[PDB]
Amino acid sequence: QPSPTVHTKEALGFIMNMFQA
Amino acid sequence: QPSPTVHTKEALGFIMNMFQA
Amino acid sequence: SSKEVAELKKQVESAELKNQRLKEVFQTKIQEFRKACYTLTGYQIDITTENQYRLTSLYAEHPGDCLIFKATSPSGSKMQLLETEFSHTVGELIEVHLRRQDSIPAFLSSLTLELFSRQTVA
Amino acid sequence: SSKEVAELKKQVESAELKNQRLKEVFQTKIQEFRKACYTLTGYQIDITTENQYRLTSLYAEHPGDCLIFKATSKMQLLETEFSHTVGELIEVHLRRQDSIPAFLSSLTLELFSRQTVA
Repeated sequence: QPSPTVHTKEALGFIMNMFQA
Repeated sequence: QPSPTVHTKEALGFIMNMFQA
Repeated sequence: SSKEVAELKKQVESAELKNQRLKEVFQTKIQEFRKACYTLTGYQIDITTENQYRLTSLYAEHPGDCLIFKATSPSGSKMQLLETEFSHTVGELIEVHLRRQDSIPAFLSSLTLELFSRQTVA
Repeated sequence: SSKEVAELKKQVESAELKNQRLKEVFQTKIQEFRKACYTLTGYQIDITTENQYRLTSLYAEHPGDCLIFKATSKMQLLETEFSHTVGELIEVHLRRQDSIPAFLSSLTLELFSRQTVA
């Protein structure tokens, strides 16, 4: 739990939203 | 004959890569 | 102002636009694949907020009816069925195909055919 | 100013970093999504070089057996060596029932029955 860097979280926040419908 | 703008074509080169085998 | 500042603004603009096209290109092909999986297999596969997989049948009786599977680990291929309100109703199919046969494809195939037969015209 | 030049150079690096990341997490997620769709449904869904969808069953009896579906709202099954071997399934489920899901489901169960041990 290093934490993801802001560029990894932002990209994961939108990419995972596109898999939800 | 609509075309492909450069930023659009560049994203398609990585986009389709993971849709095979 | 200066040509150096200009040139850098155009690079910022250029990158923030690569963005806008990677999203929109990742946007259609993802849906293309999912809507194709839906049309072909009869299952709408969503990724939940917990990175699990929610399946809704094309022949679902009620819109909220779904199944949820979770991957046990990234470095493995096993998957497990989690309890939903709808999975409560198909205990017999789960016993035959998931427990005795250990085949998720056989389970979802049998469930698809069963739901198809139930969706009569009248 | 050097002030603005320095701030913009950092913005360019930040903008490029945001795009680079969008590439990496997409790659991992769809391969996770692809592996999940394969394990659950039993079909390998490949978008082919003609915007066609070629499907391979987990229970395919011979390497190379595949089904190809053409896209237009409705989807047409095209001719493949394996298409001919299941003319019976195509008649019941694709034409009479007008259901690709019922077709592929019946195929999976038939292939699974012949895949079993002992």
